[PDB]
Amino acid sequence: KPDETRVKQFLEGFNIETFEMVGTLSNAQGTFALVKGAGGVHRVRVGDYLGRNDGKVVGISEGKIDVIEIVPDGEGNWLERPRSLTL
Repeated sequence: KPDETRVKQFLEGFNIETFEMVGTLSNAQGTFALVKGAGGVHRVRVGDYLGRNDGKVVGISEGKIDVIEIVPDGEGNWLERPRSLTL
């Protein structure tokens, strides 16, 4: 199930397929995917969201960000769907 409590993030105002993985960044605050989209390059960590379908960032490897989106069944349940952004 989607989390209706949380506040959607900036990058959830945009279509996921418009985004590009342009690399990865690691520093004292952890590991971030570099996601080029919505007018600049964003530092995105696991658990952050991308796109309009509750796309949770679940994997960040050199050259691919794994996302799992959650969309309704129509049937009162929810289905998980992968999205990938590759470098």
